Amino acid sequence: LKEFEQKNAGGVGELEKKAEAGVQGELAEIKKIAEKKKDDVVKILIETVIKPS
Amino acid sequence: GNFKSKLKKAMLSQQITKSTIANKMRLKVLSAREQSLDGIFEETKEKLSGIANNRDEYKPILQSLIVEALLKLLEPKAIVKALERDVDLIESMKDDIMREYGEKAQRAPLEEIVISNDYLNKDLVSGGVVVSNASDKIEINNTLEERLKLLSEEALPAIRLELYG
Amino acid sequence: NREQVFPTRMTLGLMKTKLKGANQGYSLLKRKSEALTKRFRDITKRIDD
Amino acid sequence: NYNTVSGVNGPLVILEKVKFPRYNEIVNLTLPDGTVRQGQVLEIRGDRAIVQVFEGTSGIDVKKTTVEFTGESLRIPVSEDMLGRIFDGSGRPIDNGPKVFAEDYLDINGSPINPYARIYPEEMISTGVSAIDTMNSIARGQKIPIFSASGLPHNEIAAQICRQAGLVRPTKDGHEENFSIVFAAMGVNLETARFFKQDFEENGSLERTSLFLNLANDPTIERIITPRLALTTAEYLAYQTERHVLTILTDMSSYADALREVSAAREEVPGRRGYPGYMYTDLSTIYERAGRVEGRNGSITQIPILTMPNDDITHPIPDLTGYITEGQIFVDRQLHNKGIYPPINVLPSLSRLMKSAIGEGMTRKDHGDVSNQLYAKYAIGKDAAAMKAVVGEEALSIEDKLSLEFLEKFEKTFITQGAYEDRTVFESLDQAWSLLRIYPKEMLNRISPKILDEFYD
Amino acid sequence: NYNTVSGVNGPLVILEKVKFPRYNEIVNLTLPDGTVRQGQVLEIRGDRAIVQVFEGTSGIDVKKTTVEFTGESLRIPVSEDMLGRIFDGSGRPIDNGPKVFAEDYLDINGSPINPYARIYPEEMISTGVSAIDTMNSIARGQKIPIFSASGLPHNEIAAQICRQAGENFSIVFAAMGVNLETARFFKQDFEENGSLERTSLFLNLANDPTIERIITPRLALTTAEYLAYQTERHVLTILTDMSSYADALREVSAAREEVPGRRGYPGYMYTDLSTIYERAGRVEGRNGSITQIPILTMPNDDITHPIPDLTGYITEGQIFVDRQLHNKGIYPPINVLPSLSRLMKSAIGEGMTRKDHGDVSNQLYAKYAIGKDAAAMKAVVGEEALSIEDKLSLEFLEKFEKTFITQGAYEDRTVFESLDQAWSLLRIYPKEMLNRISPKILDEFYD
Amino acid sequence: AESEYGAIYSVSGPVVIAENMIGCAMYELVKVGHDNLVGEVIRIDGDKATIQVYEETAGLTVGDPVLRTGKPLSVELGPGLMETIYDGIQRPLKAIKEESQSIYIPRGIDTPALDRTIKWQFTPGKFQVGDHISGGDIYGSVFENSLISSHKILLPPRSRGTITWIAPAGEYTLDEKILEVEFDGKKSDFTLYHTWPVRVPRPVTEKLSADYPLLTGQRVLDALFPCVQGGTTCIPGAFGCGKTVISQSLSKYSNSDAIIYVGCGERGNEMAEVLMEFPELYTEMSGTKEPIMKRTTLVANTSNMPVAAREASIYTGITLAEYFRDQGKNVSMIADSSSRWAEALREISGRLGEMPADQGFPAYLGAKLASFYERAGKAVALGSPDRTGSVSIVAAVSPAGGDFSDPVTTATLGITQVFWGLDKKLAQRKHFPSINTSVSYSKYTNVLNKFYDSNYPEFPVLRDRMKEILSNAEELEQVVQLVGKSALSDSDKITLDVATLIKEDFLQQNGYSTYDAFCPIWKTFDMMRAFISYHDEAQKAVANGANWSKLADSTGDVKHAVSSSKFFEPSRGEKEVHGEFEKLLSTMQ
Amino acid sequence: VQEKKQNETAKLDAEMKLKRD
Repeated sequence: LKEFEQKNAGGVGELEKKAEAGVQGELAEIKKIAEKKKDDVVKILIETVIKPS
Repeated sequence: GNFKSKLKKAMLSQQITKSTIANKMRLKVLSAREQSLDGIFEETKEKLSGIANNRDEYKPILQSLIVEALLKLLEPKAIVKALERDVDLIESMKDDIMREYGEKAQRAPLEEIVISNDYLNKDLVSGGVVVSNASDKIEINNTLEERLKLLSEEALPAIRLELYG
Repeated sequence: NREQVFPTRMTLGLMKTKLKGANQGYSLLKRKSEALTKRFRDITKRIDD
Repeated sequence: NYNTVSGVNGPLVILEKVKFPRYNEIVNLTLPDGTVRQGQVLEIRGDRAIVQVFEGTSGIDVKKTTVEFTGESLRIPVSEDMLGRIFDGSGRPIDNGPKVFAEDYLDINGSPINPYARIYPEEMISTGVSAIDTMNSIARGQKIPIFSASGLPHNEIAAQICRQAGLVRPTKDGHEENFSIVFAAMGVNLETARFFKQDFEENGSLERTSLFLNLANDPTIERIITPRLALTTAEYLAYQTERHVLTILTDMSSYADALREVSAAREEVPGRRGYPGYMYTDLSTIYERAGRVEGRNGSITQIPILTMPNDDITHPIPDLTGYITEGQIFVDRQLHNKGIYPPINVLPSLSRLMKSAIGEGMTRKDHGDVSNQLYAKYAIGKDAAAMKAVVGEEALSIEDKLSLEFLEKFEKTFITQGAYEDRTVFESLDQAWSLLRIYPKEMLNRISPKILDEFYD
Repeated sequence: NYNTVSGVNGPLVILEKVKFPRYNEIVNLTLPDGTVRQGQVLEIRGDRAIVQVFEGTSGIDVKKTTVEFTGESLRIPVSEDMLGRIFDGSGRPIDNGPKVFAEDYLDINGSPINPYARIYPEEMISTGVSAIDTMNSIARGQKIPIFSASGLPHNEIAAQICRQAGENFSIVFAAMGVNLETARFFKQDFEENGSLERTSLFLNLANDPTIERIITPRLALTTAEYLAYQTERHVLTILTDMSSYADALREVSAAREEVPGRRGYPGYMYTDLSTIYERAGRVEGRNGSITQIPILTMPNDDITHPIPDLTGYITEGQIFVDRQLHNKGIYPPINVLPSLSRLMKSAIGEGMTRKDHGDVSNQLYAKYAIGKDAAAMKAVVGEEALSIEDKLSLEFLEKFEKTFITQGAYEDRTVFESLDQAWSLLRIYPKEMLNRISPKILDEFYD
Repeated sequence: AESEYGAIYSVSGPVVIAENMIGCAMYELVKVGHDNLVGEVIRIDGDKATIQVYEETAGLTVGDPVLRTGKPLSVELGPGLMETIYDGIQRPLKAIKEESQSIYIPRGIDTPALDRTIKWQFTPGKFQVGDHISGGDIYGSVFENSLISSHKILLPPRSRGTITWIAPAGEYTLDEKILEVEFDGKKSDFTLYHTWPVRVPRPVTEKLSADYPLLTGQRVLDALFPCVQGGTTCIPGAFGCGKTVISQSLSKYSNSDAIIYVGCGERGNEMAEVLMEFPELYTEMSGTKEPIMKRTTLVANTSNMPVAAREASIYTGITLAEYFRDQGKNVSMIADSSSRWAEALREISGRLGEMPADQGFPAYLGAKLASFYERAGKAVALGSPDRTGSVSIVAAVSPAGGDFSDPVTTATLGITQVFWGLDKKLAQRKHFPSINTSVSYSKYTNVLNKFYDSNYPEFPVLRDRMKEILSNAEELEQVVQLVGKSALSDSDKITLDVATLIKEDFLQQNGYSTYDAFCPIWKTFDMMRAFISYHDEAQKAVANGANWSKLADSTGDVKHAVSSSKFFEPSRGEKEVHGEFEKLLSTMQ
Repeated sequence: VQEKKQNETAKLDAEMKLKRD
């Protein structure tokens, strides 16, 4: 039971570790893809907001 | 028996906490992509608020926008709400605006352009003039923030198709 | 037949339930009559014997 | 912004000064206290226009209120990435998840299927319960109603069903794209919704499915309109995204009372027992969202759930879904109150697509015959239960005692499945042949010779 | 006041260009036939007014009728000199006497009882019948509803109850469209008792307008309220033929073209019924007790009608009269199944009646229920009375029906006599046959 | 949108339409006429509006004026609210009776919701002046009664900024301002009394699943349908079912900290007898004694009083309880008659001209009753304190004759989280309190079992077994009635005697009896375990080849002992009874 | 009753039209 408690605690540490580990790549790729076309998005939004409807 | 049952319980708590962390991480990733998109939209609002600070290029644009608002209004008398600093700017283009209103729609000529006594907040409007009817039953905000917010609805598909493929 | 002038809707449920239940009771009494008939028949042949 | 509101009576209000208004148009009502309450237009005229505020007109001064006209009807933000995010009755966030970037926007009303383009049920669908996917088999493109009762954990059954729905096609040797599940809640209790989210997030199916929950404290419009929106959600993953989908509706009775308040919103004299006469068409635009499409790989299947009023099958709900839907899954109050597992009465349990969801290549060759044999064993077992309750156990005959053991077993074992437990179809056929093995080879007249020679071992 | 009217729909009248109109006010109108009558304003809207006639709008010309409005609500002349005399449906003396001197003048609508000033009566008043004071305990200050059928002798039973009942207890009666024969029989009984001098009522008969009788009940109610709040004596209020009152109120609501419910009753009737039950209750500091005991006839001998349903749901407990036992030939037909009293709680036990009271009551209910099921079994099955339990249950039920149920109308028995008679009647069943009886109750009467 | 005087253009019954009221808001409170009668404005049409008075319209006339407000109807919440009997507007009944100095309730009578004439000891020890605090945060506490430390006074909702003045501690009243809040809206004074709308219950932080069970005190009620603290349970029934003594005994055995009850369309004699029995039942708990009226609150809406004052009063009760849940305390709200609120609502929606359903009920009334039962729950209140809380909603419909066709029950079925049925068969047969065998069920039974996982089985998992025994005994008796005592087996005889025993030794509870007044959870579990033991042992003995008759004539003491196993003086003598029973079971052989 | 409400509403509409005229 105590060993199961140790495996559950180490399981918690490994849980936070693995959870934080997979949170790296996607956020970086998305941040890059967004920081690429960010300016063009700003310009397109500016072109759309002032449009003479 | 007791050990197998306890092992089942512990494996259950670990697997459930694991799935909870999986959903929380996926939601966190979607929240990151959403925060990035909201960042691009914030930069868009900043670039628009900064681009609206140029009156020289926005002159014909403000005239065309007020003329368009008048074309969508079709009311005999119009009421224009603008910033305290842009009151003179809107008043100076009033002749070309009324002429353009009469020329664009001859079925609905523009009699007069009234300047509201209520000045716009410097934060709310980065420039322009808002045309509305006399009864104020219908109102159109030509502000950059509202216009970009309205454009973003149909812009979402094109931007999402462009960035993520 | 039998008709009651004043009815609610709960009374309809009580009558319907009593009807189905008396039907099942009828089936039970019928099968019981079949078995009792067979038994009395065997007891009859045994009585002549 | 429009302060042009003429008057406010109840949840619906009328407002003058309207030009070129549409039907079912959205409007945003800013109250005198500054509160923002969303609303939808109920009707439109040449003079004024009638809308309905979901938050109600209570505490809203007609003098100081403002109304911003959206100018559009009910719409949905369809996406292939929409799956995994939680929403509310208005389509807004609930579990504080993220905002889905929409691939395409569509109308919530949708469109009916063309007559020549409709495709019948072919592939089998595994329900996962021992009493569900086995007795009455279910397939994609079939309408299977689920009749629950008062005090019946239809929520837990729905959760077990959602847990077993993901594994519905593991044996298919479509694997890359996970089957989409759609949960729509209308008028649900707080405990049930909380348990729903807890179990959904715990099973891990919360990520691969979609959930829209409208509780009882929430307005009726949310719970009623939740269904059409979820329907559009299932529609987007079929005709466009082309993926296998499964639809599930919970507490259709609350959606019926909500539809009753919504129908009374037109101030029309209600029909029999306080229900709209157009309810046939109201359900006809609902259950018609299920089927297989010709030329499209993605199919959408729906299995709704409804509580029969006052434990009565004469109920307008049951009578409406009866002739419409194909087959019905009821609930026995006796089996639920006896402290046993899932209480689906074997007599009442039926499915019309059961012909296409079983057999070799579909489910199993031991499926239909043994299903009928087990059902006959339970039925004759009940008849023997009544007969033994009459003359006693000393009068028990061959088939009578055989049916007694078969009934006791089928009731305490076959009927018993589990709370979160999902057993494979193979486990069902094996447990069936093994439990029916208690009787001899000639004790079952419901079995075929070829089957008996190629199965029993 | 306005002598000019707009239109007339039935008994309801509507005038235009009227000023200073009062809703629910007393109005005196003089018609074209020279006849003067009293009426009550139903509503007032804008420059127009709507008033109703209590005596009927028949035989009146729109031009020749003049309506004098007091501008204030209805105020009745409550007096202490009304004892032994009689008044009509409009309040006028029908006793061929003159107009008595009024002690005070107030509303006939009565007054709302304060939340903290109310008092819960535990008082025990002997009913006199073996099947009444025992089964449903008769208590002064409580409210017991009475539902009867057509052709049922409810008037005879009520009269025998008021007669074998009687500081004495004053009785105030309220008639709404009461029958001529009913009034004749009630007069015969009240005169036969000799308590008629100590009683008073407002009489609106069937030959007379029943629409003005709705105020008559309210008048008698204000009389009971004034009797309780001033005279400080035991008071019992009674509304006779309340079914006609409900039909009339339904007629008034139907003439209003408002939202009708079941049996044509009004939508706000939820409060209206309360006004019939608000004629009861005591106050803090008052030695007197006012208890309303209305009686009405359920339509088509069905308690499923809105009338008996509301009367049963509002008031606590109801006294039922079975048509079968009345057609049997036995005395008073109280059905132990449907009949109940919520005042039988505090009125039982030691210090009130006896320690064997509640136990014998519950045991009586169990014996009646078992006997009823035994009757259903005796009907469905053979005459062998379904084994043992059902035989003793049916025998005891029939015995209790031929003895305990019928105590007689002209006979006045105490609670002790009924308890002893029940003690002799429960000897047929075993001591262990009573599941409602405790250890002390089983050892109570071994005599 | 204020400063406007209205005028009544129409008067019909209690409802009245008035114009020039445009300076008000829809669904707002208003004082009408020169007598300042209380009324509630609802509908609005054009320049005119439709209002419904909450008082008697008798005596009124045309030409009466109207006063606008700009805010809805509400009630006051704060210190001194406990041990008070008020009217439907949360206005004190005794104070109005003393003020009027009469036996009749004056109309338009104004008295404060809280007593400004009552002295109280106000404290400041909770947050320093100049320190940051928010709505829901406790600003101190005061002693309202001799028993409870009740009602720590908390800063009202939607309040944030810098704390300015602290006019505490000391001795003051509830009508005095003890604090001042300096925010972006400059200075805002703060008193011990916080005004809040009755229709909207008090808001918390977040809702959570309740793991804390609530004791019914009765056997079958706490057994059949399991229920926890802050749940929604229905205990429907008519008058004369012994619901009064049951409600009293349940309120006495209630595990809730606070209680707020609002009678709607109920009798006054019941309220008087309740307030009388409250002091008669002195709580001799730990320290000295104290009346039951101290920890219980009474709100009186009479049936003879305004119908519009019934249901709304109930919603006020739910708001009160919601406030006690905002104060971080476990509470339960009990109602007298729900059907009175439904019939009054029938008068409302019925007179409103909206197309209604059967039984006079409204079509949207479902969402209304839903909001009525969904307003409560188990959650931690607002504020830094993070005080957990539980708010229970106890509702009883009054179906006529015991029919399941009740529209009240029909609408209440698709909402309530717990439903305890009362069988008309068991009630009219002069049997102890009625419970339907198959109908009674609880959806919270799984969560309650999860909470019973710590308290272990007997009879958490034995409830499914007892359900099996009772349901099978029902299926057996259904045939037995159509069969008789002639043809039956041994297991059948054991099952019938088991049904009779389960009836006599378990479900039966007498509230009038001193010994049977209530039973403990462990005591009922002991009787149920005793029954399960005698039954399982009888079933085992039947498989050993023993007959029914000899076994029945063998032990006559075991039945009388298994039947008396319901406390009767809990919980100390539990293990001993378990020992005597187990010893008898082992001595049976 | 619903027909009565509809007719009364139609009378309201007629009154509104009359006011407009």
